[PDB]
Amino acid sequence: SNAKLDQIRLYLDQKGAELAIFSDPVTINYLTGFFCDPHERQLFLFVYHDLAPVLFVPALEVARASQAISFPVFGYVDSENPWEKIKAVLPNTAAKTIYAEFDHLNVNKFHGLQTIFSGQFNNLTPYVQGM
Ligand SMILES: [Cl-]
Repeated sequence: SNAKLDQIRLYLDQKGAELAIFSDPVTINYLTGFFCDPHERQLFLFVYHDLAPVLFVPALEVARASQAISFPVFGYVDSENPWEKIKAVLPNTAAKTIYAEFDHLNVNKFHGLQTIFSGQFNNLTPYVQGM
């Protein structure tokens, strides 16, 4: 397992949360060693407290991501709705308590994620700042 993601999973367990969703390319590179500029496209790292983590990227990034990342990586092409695709590829969307990076995630992305996850969202930025 990824040592830094082991620390996130402990944090989630200590907070009684089931899922962290990272969106900031800088945090994602900190955690995984993959750096992305997604432009207008979607980029998320889903760190379940128990399941394998999942990287979600534009299709054009899959090959590069896969060179550095051994856990699941899924892409979406431009003709696909990214929110429907996340729903289609993730093992589980039932988390009751979710952490996300409120200092990076824009309101449109936040609302997008809320069409998939009905759980309560909490701010991850205190954890991120403290690494
Ligand atoms: Cl891992």
